[PDB]
Amino acid sequence: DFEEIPEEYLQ
Amino acid sequence: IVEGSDAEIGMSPWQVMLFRKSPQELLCGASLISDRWVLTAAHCLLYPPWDKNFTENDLLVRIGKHSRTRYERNIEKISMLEKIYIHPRYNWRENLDRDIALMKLKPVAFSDYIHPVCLPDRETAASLLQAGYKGRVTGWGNLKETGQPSVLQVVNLPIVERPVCKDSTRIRITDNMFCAGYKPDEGKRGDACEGDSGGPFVMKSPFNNRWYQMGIVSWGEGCDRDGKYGFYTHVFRLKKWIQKVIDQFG
Amino acid sequence: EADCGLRPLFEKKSLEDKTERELLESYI
Ligand SMILES: *[C@@H]1O[C@H](CO)[C@@H](O)[C@H](O)[C@H]1NC(C)=O
Ligand SMILES: CN(C)S(=O)(=O)Nc1ccc(Cl)cc1
Ligand code: NA
Ligand code: NA
Repeated sequence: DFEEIPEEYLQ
Repeated sequence: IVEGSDAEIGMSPWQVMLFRKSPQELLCGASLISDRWVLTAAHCLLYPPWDKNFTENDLLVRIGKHSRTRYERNIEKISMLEKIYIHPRYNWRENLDRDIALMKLKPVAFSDYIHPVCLPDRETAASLLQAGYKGRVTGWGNLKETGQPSVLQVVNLPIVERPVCKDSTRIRITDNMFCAGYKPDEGKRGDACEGDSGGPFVMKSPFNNRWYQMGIVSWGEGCDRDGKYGFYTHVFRLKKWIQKVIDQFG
Repeated sequence: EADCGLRPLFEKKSLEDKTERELLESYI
């Protein structure tokens, strides 16, 4: 449902 | 938000979305109170009856948003949490008394879309927290009890007399709560709904033309039901705790 | 913050949002 957010915020 | 409307751009620049990292999903609303501090409901972070007890690394906050689901490149900012602080007397066992929590963020850069809300002083609270006076609730929660918005929704709702709040529910209401919403006979409608909790109830002071966060979306029984009201954490009543946390850990 | 509660796209520019007047009218 949600657009993927930049990987940098999941590190 | 039920029976609200789309927010204008920059209408609620203190709005924050509490976002679960995995699975990626909306958890709650929240609000920006400084460049490093976000205010939300304790139950957004801790609710043992539903096996909810988030740690800092489970979560992100997304600030500056308008679209619910879009990654708003060059507009929103996404922040990691340094620390969660839950009110030590938050009552998750019974009635969500003292439903308040703080999250310390790196500072977020302010912009046209990102700006903190004020917290009330005693006098602004005494003056504005009166039955019939309206505040404004914002969020990305569901559009009805029984679906989901494209963009941030807004609704303005009147504070309700305490006996009417109490008489609408079997839950024990405390001084750390207030309720808001229209009465069945008032015609107009509107309420928070699932996904809005933790977000702000704000009022624009007519004295100094600033927005103050008087409430946090705390709980309700269904959404927008006739004869029911939304319940909000009384921010001013808990402000000494807020200040203690920010003074100690800020 | 000294600047809290003043929105860049509204108060800072002396522009009113579409429904803030409803709030003001309730403050009687
Ligand atoms: C929630 O999680 C923290 C950390 O794991 C834990 O220490 C705390 O006791 C938990 N709180 C409740 C009410 O379970
Ligand atoms: C009943 N809730 C879980 S809900 O669907 O989020 N509805 C609701 C309604 C009002 C308020 Cl303040 C908080 C929640
Ligand atoms: Na009752
Ligand atoms: Na209602």
